[PDB]
Amino acid sequence: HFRKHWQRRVRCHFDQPGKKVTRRLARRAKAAALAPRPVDKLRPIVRCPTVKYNRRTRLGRGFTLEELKAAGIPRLLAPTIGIAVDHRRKNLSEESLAANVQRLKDYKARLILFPRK
Amino acid sequence: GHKTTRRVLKERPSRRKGAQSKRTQFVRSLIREVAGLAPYERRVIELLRNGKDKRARKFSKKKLGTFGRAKRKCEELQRIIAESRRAH
Amino acid sequence: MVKWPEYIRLQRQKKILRMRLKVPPAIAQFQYTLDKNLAAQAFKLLNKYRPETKQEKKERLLREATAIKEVSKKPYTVKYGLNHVVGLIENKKASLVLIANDVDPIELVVFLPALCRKMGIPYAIIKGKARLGTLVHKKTAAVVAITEVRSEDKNELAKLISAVKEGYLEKVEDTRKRWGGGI
Amino acid sequence: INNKEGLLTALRRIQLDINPKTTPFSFHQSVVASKRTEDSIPQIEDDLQRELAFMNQALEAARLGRSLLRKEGVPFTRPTDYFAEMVRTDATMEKVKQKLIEEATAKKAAAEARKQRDLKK
Amino acid sequence: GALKYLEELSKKKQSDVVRFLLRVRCWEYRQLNVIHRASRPSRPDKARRLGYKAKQGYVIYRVRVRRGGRQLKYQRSLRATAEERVGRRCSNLRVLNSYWVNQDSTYKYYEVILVDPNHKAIRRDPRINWICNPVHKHRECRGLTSTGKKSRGLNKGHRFNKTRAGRRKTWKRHNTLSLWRYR
Amino acid sequence: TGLTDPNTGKPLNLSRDELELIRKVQQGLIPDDVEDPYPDTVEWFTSVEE
Amino acid sequence: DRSNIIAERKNKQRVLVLSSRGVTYRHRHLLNDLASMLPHGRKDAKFDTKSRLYELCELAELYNCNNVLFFEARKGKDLYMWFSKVPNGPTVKFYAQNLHTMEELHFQGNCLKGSRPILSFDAAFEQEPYLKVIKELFLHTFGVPQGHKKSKPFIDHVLSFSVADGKIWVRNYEIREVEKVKTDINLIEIGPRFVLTPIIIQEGSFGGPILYENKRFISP
RNA sequence: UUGACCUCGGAUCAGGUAGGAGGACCCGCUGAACUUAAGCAUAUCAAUAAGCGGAGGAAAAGAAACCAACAGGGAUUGCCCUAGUAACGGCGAGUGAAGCGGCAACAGCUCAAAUUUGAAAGCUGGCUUCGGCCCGCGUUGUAAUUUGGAGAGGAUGCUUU
RNA sequence: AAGCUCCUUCGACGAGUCGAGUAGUUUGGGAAUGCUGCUCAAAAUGGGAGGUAAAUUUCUUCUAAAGCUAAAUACCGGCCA
Repeated sequence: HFRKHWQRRVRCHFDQPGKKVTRRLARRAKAAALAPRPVDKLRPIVRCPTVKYNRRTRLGRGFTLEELKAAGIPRLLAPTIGIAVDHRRKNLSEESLAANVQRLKDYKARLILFPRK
Repeated sequence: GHKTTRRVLKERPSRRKGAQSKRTQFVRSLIREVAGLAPYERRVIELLRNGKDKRARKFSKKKLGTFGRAKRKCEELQRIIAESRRAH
Repeated sequence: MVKWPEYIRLQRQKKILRMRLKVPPAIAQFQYTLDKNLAAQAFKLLNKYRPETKQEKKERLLREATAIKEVSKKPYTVKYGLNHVVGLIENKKASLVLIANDVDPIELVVFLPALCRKMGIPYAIIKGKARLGTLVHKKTAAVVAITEVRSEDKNELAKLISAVKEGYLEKVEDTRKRWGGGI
Repeated sequence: INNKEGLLTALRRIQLDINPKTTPFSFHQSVVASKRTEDSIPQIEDDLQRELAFMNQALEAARLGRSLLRKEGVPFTRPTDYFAEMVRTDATMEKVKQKLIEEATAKKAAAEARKQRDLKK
Repeated sequence: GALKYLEELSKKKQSDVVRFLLRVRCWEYRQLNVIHRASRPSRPDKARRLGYKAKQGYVIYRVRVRRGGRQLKYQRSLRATAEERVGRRCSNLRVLNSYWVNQDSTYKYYEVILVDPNHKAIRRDPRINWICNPVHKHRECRGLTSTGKKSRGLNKGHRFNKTRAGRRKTWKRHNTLSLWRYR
Repeated sequence: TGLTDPNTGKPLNLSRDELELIRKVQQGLIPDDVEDPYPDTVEWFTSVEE
Repeated sequence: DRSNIIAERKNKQRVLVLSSRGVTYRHRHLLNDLASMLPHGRKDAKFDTKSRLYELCELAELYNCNNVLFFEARKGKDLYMWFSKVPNGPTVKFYAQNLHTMEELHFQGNCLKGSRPILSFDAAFEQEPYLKVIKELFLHTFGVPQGHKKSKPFIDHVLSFSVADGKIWVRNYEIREVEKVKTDINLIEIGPRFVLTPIIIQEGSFGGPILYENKRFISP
């Protein structure tokens, strides 16, 4: 499959050790700004779509509105305390709901909050 | 496949994202009377008043391009004939 | 012979074309405008309800602020603004409507006589979008509406409304549905 | 599900009176063959025999129909002067005539390659 | 709510009042220049929903474009050609959006909305001051307007697999031989 | 070719260029023959008062 | 007299061929091949699948056609047939596969468009009734009435309908004359090749109570 | 006679802006042949090179008229895999994805559609004792409120600057 | 000024745009894969794309024709190392 000019469009990766240093420095640079906070926001536990991966389970994008209200976290506060929020996702079953309001309840137990001023 | 306890969802506010309000239907009925009719709609109205409903459905189909749009246009123009006759 | 400028000729040719073509009966109804007497009697009432200018609104604010350093009813003015007046028409909050006959996108006012007819509000097509703007302290005003007047002149408003449904809307009745122009 | 009596019941309501008692063959021109043609086909993947079976079925239909059509009598065969419009585009027959050229000229040109190598041995 | 009545009117543009208005306006625009300045939009409802505001810094420009084939077909739309000619004429402005305003047997007529990035009424408004940034210089030439996004196929779905992230960027990515270190 | 105004007006006098400009846009704005191209408006919606 | 049949007893038949919204060029060419042969039919395209089945009835009543041949396409890959007597008569559903159209340059046969066919049926089309109902529906769809003024008169082709496994195989051949050695009919195949697998018989026009069910059908 | 309003012009009037360069990478337009198929025209080459237009430190894309058929996922982009699979093919030459999955990074919003109507509440300029005065824009609509997994308005009571 | 709660009150959503036919182009992709030109030209329990032989188009999932936005990605050029 070398019918076209593959010479002009070949990309090597000698920056693979150098990009890893930059990526680890970006995580250190981010943690200097958000010094007591974790680097990454909290994400929900969701089930993979297809029949091939139904039995597996991964992290989603953000918590549903019903999950936040059941846990006791107000919607407009959640992005400001490290909880990602997805308005598109729906619950559609009690098993998806109960797994995530356990996760948010477990987040609140391990969370320490500091007053505003 | 797997059995789960399905929940009942809150009504999505994007249901029927077009028009079902009484205000928009008032505006459309007002604008249609103040603007008049298209040239092809005058042809269909003449045929519908003369009973040539068979020709009118065909003529709206060539102009619009789809049988479903031809039914709706002939339905809308038939209502105009009905409410113009009552006012007369 | 002599040569005329380009925009000069186009002004006259549009005037000929708008009055001599086969005009549909929503623009042709704008050619019929109320009499000189009715327009003068309309502006006799409306000038009594002129909105406050920026100079005298600021003066009144300085009056009330001064008294706070050292009791009124609802203001009755003349309602203007196309988006405002159409809403006042649709909620039946208007009593008399005046429509300019020279709105140059005429689509802004074509539905407006028929919308006032549907809800029953008396309307009158008037000469001058400039005349209405003078009444309401702007350069231009496409539409002018009266909603409620003070108790000293409820009688002359109802008399003016009756002079529109008798002097204007009766003559328009069998000639607002007919096509204009011809030839 | 195969409701039998209701199936023939629906057949009555759309049954034409096709019968040589009154209706001639020119009306329907429908021929039902005696051979099952499933008995003719040993294996359904045999492309040569399967094509021959359907061709054989339309064979006796064509000969029997021709015999009955002359007995009643209609113009059956197109004459030399009926320039009538084909079901296929004329250009389609032009490219299929060109393809029959290419296949047949390849066979004989390969035979010329045989004679050259017959001289070689 | 006058603009809801205008939206239904533009829907019915074969009708009697809209065919009349489009005829008398297309006649007027033919005597005018190829590109000329309009004081107000001919369809104020359409301009406003496309982003037009009655502020110092917003202008409306009307342009006629020849219609027909280039059987070579020009992949550039007539609307994109309308945007590119005006931006050449007004090299100091930014093309925001454009819309159909009229058509004829030879020409197609478009009105384009432009924003002055140097006017400080524009510079102070957070809803529009994104256009003052120099990444928005000549959006009509890079295909960054609504006509450009349609012709570039920037839509979600399996139908737009080749063009949704940039067509040439997709081709360069798929035609790149990628060699790692530990192969 | 002076022709009287259809609204019972007056025998008009416009120039030949003025008459040609009328005929030009009227050709672009004419539905057809036979059927009535310019009917009166039946107020089928504003007859009922809201 | 309006039905343009010049015959002793008029066979008033009309068909309306139709297409779904997602057919392929192979399914589109079978419209063009079948309608060219079929002289008393009208072509129409792109019926809305969001509509109902019985809106194919007043579509045909609009065009005065008592038969309808609907090409319904699913997934953009599968052809499904429908033969139906429009007002109240029975209908059928097939799955059509193994398509080969007239445009493919390998058949080497041709015939007049609008010429009357001979219908070459099979033996199982007579003995078993679920073949008999589609037999009359095939015979009506390709009825080509006697005195039809759009029909070319000389007969040169025969349509062969035969059932082999559980599926009906259509064939078209050209009648050609070669003189006998001291003239016999030699068939050259013209046109469409498809394989027609039955699915249902419904006693209504397009709904109605179910009459035959093919309980061996492997769907694609 | 005067004065508006609209429209079109003039001005070495005041304040601004565009051109050109560079173009490795980026966004559009336009677009070729040899070659391969041991000949050659469909095809390939190649949606490439050359030509034209337009940007930045990145650009472009981007918060579903999406993917899916699930026990569901959830803006965009990039890597690995999917995979030389599906698909299309003088079915020769060959061409050639995407969804799922593991990662990297993560962020959400602004309008138009409403009557502030118990008060154009908004904004550009000029003069300025820098404190606040005029002109103009604008009702053919500038602020505030709202943007459909929403919202408004009342009512009620806690919580926030 | 702001967030939530409740409800004998309301709830507006982008048109010469979809779409139909046709020609060119393009793609692995004749629901045209997409785009463009020409002719005609929409809807409001609407529209789009799917799923399904399952018996009728049952169900599923989103809302187009207005707009902004860092990061992860590219880099034979610019300031350096």
